[PDB]
Amino acid sequence: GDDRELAILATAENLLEDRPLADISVDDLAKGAGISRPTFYFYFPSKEAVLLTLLDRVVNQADMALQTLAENPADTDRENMWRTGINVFFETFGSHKAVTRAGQAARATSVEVAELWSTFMQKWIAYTAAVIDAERDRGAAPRTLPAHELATALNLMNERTLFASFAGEQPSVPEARVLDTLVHIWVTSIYGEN
Amino acid sequence: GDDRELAILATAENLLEDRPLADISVDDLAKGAGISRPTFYFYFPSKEAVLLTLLDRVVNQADMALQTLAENPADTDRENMWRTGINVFFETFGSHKAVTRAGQAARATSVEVAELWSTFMQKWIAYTAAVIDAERDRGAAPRTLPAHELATALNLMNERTLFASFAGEQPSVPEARVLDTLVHIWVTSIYGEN
Ligand SMILES: O=C(Cn1cc(CNS(=O)(=O)c2ccc(I)cc2)nn1)N1CCC(c2nc(-c3cccs3)no2)CC1
Ligand SMILES: O=C(Cn1cc(CNS(=O)(=O)c2ccc(I)cc2)nn1)N1CCC(c2nc(-c3cccs3)no2)CC1
Repeated sequence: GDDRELAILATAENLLEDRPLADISVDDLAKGAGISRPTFYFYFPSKEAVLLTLLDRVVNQADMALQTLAENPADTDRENMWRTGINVFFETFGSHKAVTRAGQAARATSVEVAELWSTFMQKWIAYTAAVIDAERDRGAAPRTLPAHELATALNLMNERTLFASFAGEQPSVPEARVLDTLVHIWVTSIYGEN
Repeated sequence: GDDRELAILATAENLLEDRPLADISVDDLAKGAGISRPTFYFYFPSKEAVLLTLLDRVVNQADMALQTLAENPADTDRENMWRTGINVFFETFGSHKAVTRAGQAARATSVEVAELWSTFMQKWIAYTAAVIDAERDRGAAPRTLPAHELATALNLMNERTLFASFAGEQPSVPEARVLDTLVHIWVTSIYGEN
């Protein structure tokens, strides 16, 4: 029963490796899950709804991993703090490229997908800004840009730059260079007096 | 004759202020241009092709304005140099929000639109990297990240962050704050030793 829902999700993730959601039919999904098409419709109203659930799982896995980090002491220098935090997103979405690619595309045609992404981006921006505020309050970071606006730009850079790297877009930073690139820009802009 | 092509382009830009390309018919475009539908088809094979031409015009206007700056002496401090350069993009695309918004959407469904955008992004990244290289060669900027990878991330941040601001996305930096935000991040990451 839940095996059937999970089988549908796994099929969808597999199939998305090789083709876009448009090129995947409910029949394909039902076939791979070892169920009929009307049984599929018991579990999901559409193939679009299966993508939403896949993306919700990955997004929540990233969010939970960040929350785990936030709850640690984790004694290391400031650069290494930002790196471990950005690395949560690099590894989580990097482990789920087909879902990442499919989810990004579906922001344009799905209000629930756009809303899911927006809700989590606002959360991650708020956490970034709160950590910046703490760094300022302890005297480690200078009071330059408004912390929330800084957080916003840096998070949007990550969104676009991680994605370009994972998709192999032209232009893109090689995936093997993107962590180091993002961390440099976060650290110099957060701690830089100029 | 060219008046007719330009009339079609102007109509399309006007209509895109209020609705997406999907919600605009060839009939609407022909109507606004004061021509018949088959006359329209003489000028453009599709409404999609009209968008491509609009975007090509804006993109080339940004590119030409940047080339003009590059060809100036323009005696000012380094922060102000980057600001005037980023400001080319802020003003050009900011003056053409409907075309910007429509073009961004069409990257997903149009290979010519994706290719146009990619070609210019590669150009602007290469120019950014060349200016960074010059700053390093004169001893003004430190030899930190590979200049082309740095340029790439900073340009992608601008692409996504300018666009979020112009679209009024949640999350976004207010349009009245985005220039200052981008310039801070470019200047600290280019000149920052850490
Ligand atoms: O990268 C992000 C947020 N983010 C995540 C993404 C995902 N990019 S992506 O994979 O290409 C993607 C794009 C679109 C879609 I739909 C799905 C995925 N873009 N931005 N961060 C970096 C680290 C920030 C942070 N770290 C920390 C700490 C580090 C160490 C201790 S606390 N505090 O805040 C939180 C948000
Ligand atoms: O911002 C960019 C490139 N860019 C432009 C954009 C457009 N963003 S946008 O408007 O939201 C948009 C997004 C998507 C689409 I389709 C159309 C528009 N994104 N990135 N720059 C900043 C300045 C860089 C530069 N300045 C300079 C100099 C400054 C002063 C002397 S030389 N040299 O390189 C060149 C590229």
